[PDB]
Amino acid sequence: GDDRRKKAEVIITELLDDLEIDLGNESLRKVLGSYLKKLKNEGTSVPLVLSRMNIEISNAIKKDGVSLNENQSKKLKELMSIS
Repeated sequence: GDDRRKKAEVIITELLDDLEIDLGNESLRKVLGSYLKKLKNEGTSVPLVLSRMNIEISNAIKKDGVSLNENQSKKLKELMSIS
């Protein structure tokens, strides 16, 4: 019953599709995009990859000061909540 990887990838895909390509959130889309490939290609565990990502989304979210709407931050929190 473990589909944390599939679940994590789904949330990122959804998030990226929603974020919109713009100068404002390029750094965030970058991290998101980067971890989506790490999830599919790296032999690492979901908790290890996401713990490292959790950190990354931090200094990127406040970089350009990405202003995420309620729905997006909840999608993000729901991502970290996986592990």
